[PDB]
Amino acid sequence: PGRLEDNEHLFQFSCLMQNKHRRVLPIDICNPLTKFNFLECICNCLMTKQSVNVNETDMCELFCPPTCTPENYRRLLCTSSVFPFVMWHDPSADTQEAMLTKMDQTMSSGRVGNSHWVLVIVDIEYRCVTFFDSLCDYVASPQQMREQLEGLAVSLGAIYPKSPFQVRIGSTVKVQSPGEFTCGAWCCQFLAWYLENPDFDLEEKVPTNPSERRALLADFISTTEQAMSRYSSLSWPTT
Amino acid sequence: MQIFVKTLTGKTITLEVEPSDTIENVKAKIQDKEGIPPDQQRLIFAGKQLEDGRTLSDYNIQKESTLHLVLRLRG
Repeated sequence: PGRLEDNEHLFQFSCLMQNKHRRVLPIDICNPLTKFNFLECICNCLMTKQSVNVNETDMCELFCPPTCTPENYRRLLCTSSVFPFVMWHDPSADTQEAMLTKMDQTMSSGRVGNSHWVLVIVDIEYRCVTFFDSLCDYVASPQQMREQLEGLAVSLGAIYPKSPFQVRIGSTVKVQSPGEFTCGAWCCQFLAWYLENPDFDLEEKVPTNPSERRALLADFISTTEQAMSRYSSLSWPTT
Repeated sequence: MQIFVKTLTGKTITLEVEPSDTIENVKAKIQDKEGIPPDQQRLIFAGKQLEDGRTLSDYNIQKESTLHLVLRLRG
């Protein structure tokens, strides 16, 4: 289907984007950032950055990503301005342990299923939190989920002094169709388009034809995993 | 001695080891407790990848060192 669907390869993309755009932080694939621990770890992560601004050698150790070392996580914290979070929704589910036991072996079944990657990009330079979903409305409605992120946005405004954060719907035009498992790949493609231009509109970057759109995405996926094919280790990047 | 291997799922796993059990030995028993062999995962300790080949003694994995384990989660 597409090899930008595994958490490991989505992490490799996040590293690829920190190599091409140094202001973005890579993602942590070790805490379950499903709808349950969705906004808690954003507030947590963005706080341990503002605690990074003052001299700090203690909070970095506990809120560290496991794949990272806490000195490196503090250096990447202090210098980053763009923070992506990939969230895993299933519309058949509403408890963390069952959405999780579901994963615990959804990894050893290893088939994917009704899954769906979503993307939020928290950028402290714009004081903006964009939401993107390849199927737009598939994880929540577009103006409840927006509240949820207008709810997160004001909490962020409180720990990051210049006023609440801006909210932009990334997903306006439906870009996926049926039986396509390319939602990690569209999350990647939106992150690359965002990091090149945060005020892009995706409707001019997506062809209005559907098959031209799928051909563009498969060209992107091939270019991307060619750029990523030498990323071996999983650790967070050194530079 | 006990060590622990917290993962991508939080279902922390309690596993008794020895100071020089190997990485595929530990991966032999997480396949003996959840059924996933020593090629499908990757152990991580202190931001450093555990090489299939080595053994606890090399990394100072003392009693209860929180270890961590990356799966392959498809979404």
